[PDB]
Formats: sequence, structure tokens, C-alpha cells
Amino acid sequence: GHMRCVRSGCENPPIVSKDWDNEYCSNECVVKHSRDVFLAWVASRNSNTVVFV
Amino acid sequence: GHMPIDPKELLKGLDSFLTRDGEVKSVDGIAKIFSLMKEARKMVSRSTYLNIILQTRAPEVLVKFIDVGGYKLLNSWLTYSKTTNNIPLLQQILLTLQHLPLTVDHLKQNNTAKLVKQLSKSSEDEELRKLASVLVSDWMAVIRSQ
Ligand SMILES: [Cl-]
Ligand SMILES: [Cl-]
Ligand SMILES: [Cl-]
Ligand SMILES: [Cl-]
Ligand code: NA
Ligand SMILES: [Zn+2]
Ligand SMILES: [Zn+2]
Repeated sequence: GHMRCVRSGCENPPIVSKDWDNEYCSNECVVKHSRDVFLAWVASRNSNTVVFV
Repeated sequence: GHMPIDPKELLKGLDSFLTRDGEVKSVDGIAKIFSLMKEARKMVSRSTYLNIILQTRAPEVLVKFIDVGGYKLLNSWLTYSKTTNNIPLLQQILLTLQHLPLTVDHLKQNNTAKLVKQLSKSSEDEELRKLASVLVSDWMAVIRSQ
């Protein structure tokens, strides 16, 4: 969305930058969010405590 | 008029080339990933592909990434991140350079070593200056090994 920074835990409004599409507030939130998604993607392919989500 | 990069869908599209921990499996997969990285201009795509390289540990796969042009590509990303003063991406790029098994012949290809040496002296970020300093000392030992 465009109302707040897409990184989980960040409520800041997004800023304009040629490096993204008005959904991040800073460069740090880009790297941190991509790291959060990567870890969750690895967790989704590893052992789970439930069969279906 | 735009489309925000979905890093989850980027990794999903590489499901067959990566392990459960996000490591590149074969040298054929790192060639297709490099083709996607060469066309990646948005920061989300670049930071996601850098995580894939950082997680890959097989040396024969990492050397293939360097041979296909990955070292030239990281030089272009390093140059752009230094011009726009993108500290988080500069940090992740230097962590990737330290992760890659760079040889003396690789360091002589472009001015990446020069830009890293300048960061170790004049960067106002404490963590970026320290990472660049450790990276230069590691490369000094590689040159000293022959
Ligand atoms: Cl930032
Ligand atoms: Cl949109
Ligand atoms: Cl892109
Ligand atoms: Cl560029
Ligand atoms: Na080069
Ligand atoms: Zn944010
Ligand atoms: Zn939009």
C-alpha cells in the first residue's frame, strides 16, 4: 500500500524514491523488509507445527 | 503506472533453483539468477538477490557467479549506491564481496577495490567504515599470499 511503510513494525508514511514505488519510508526499511520476507520464505519451506496455514 | 516489487513472489519464482534455506543449488541456476540480477534496477529486487548470494556457500557456485559477470554487476551496483549515498545497500554489497571468494585477478578487473578502500577512510557511517576496513585487510592478505 501507499499509506504506511510496508515493513512490518514501521508506521511511517512512504517517501518518493526512484529506487522503489512509494511504499518504503527509508533505505533501511527496504533491506530489513527483504530480510524479513526471506526468513519467512525459508520458514515456509521448512518444518511446520501445522499442516495447512 | 507502477508495480511495487514483491520479494515473496521473487523468491517463489526461484523455487526450483534454491534449497529450503535459499541457497543456489547448481551452476545452471546461478546463471539464470544472474540474468535476472542484470535486469534488476529496483532496490527491493537487488537486496533480495544479494540475500540469495549471501546464503549460497558452495564455492564452485560462487565462482561461477563471478565468472558470468557478477563481479562487474556488483561494481555497477556499488557505484550507483555510492553516488546516491545508499548506506544500507552499500553495507549489503560489501558483505557480499566479503562473502565471495575473490582472487587477485578478480580484484584487478574494475575499481571496486579502489571504491572500497575509499570507503574505509572517508565513510561517515561507523559500520560501513569498519566493514570496508576489514574488507581491505582481507584483500591485502590475498595479495600477500602470492
Ligand atoms: Cl536509511
Ligand atoms: Cl500500487
Ligand atoms: Cl527490478
Ligand atoms: Cl545502476
Ligand atoms: Na568488471
Ligand atoms: Zn519504514
Ligand atoms: Zn501504487
